[PDB]
Amino acid sequence: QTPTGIYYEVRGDTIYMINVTSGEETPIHLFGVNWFGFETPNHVVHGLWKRNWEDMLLQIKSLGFNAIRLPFCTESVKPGTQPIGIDYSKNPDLRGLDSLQIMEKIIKKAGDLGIFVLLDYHRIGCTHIEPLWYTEDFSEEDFINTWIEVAKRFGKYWNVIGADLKNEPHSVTSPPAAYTDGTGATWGMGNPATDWNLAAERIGKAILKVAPHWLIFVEGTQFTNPKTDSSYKWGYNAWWGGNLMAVKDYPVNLPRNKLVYSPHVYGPDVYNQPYFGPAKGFPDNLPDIWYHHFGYVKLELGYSVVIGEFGGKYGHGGDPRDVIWQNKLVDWMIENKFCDFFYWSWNPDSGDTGGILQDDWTTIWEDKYNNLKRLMD
Ligand SMILES: OC[C@H]1O[C@@H](O[C@H]2[C@H](O)[C@@H](O)[C@H](O)O[C@@H]2CO)[C@H](O)[C@@H](O)[C@@H]1O
Repeated sequence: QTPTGIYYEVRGDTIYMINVTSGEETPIHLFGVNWFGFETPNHVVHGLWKRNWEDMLLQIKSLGFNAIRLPFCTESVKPGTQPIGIDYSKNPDLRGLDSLQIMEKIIKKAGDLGIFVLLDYHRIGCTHIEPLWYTEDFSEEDFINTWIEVAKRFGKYWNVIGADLKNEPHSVTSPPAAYTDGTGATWGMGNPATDWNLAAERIGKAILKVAPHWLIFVEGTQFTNPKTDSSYKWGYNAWWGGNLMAVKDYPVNLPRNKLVYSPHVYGPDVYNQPYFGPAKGFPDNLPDIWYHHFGYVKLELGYSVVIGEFGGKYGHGGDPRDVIWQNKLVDWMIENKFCDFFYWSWNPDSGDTGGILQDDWTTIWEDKYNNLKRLMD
């Protein structure tokens, strides 16, 4: 069932797109990039002070990408939020539009270009990623209502493939405190106050009620439960939204044909993880770590796994080990058929990662892009 005539579904570990009108059904791949800004105080994708928004989408497509993960915050999706940081001289058709109208315009145009869009509820506020899907201030029912409103609106755009429920569930304290102190996300504690896996079924079910044709992207947490995390030597060193070690024993209960697990994984430019030390076997020790944290969900369990974020400076003003790290990760994704992904980020203005575009928001980093395009064939 679909309001657009397009229906998305997971068969095995492959995402398929169905056109109910022509009857066409083909598998699709997501060669994506994250274009952020709608989750920041700007309330609009960044770079429009230097580029025309349409030109940005065209350039993204020209490089072989066919998908964009679009992060947003609660404020950006409500009527009337004023965006800041747009050169209207370059973006005349954006004059007088609120953030919601600009998002609509961008998504509609991305569709004309054949670019898929994944909506990502990145932050409740607009300044940072919260560890849980609710705060002292904002309840879970508010979170879900925000999603319901977003789904009823954007569900009408054919190229929107679904929802990445919550960006990077994580913890702010250490374990074992973290598993019960209630300040962070968990998985398999059988505790509804902090179990992201239990939360995902709830949020996801609400969204599917209004957008049945959508896919539901579920990220990992940081820590899961002490049994799971302790059963692996690097079980306490997974990235925020990067721990899917608990999926085996605690699958997320959403229809199999709608669920997509979406882990995040980073390099040394983001955090100097202990396993990045050469004396620890870096980078040849990585495949097994990636396998344990999330790879097995696809390779062993057969689920669709779409890396939601990964990136780094690739040696440009950053830790030189990051070049090796990205080269190794892409090697591994290609070998193991992790064909769907979203790179962080299209934007060059990411403090610890830089992006595909250089600081001038116009030219790209050739070596970084040449490594990544191996995934695009
Ligand atoms: O996940 C992105 C996030 O990582 C933060 O570092 C964490 C890391 O995720 C975790 O695996 C490690 O064990 O602890 C560190 C410190 O919290 C990093 O600080 C953020 O900048 C980054 O966005």
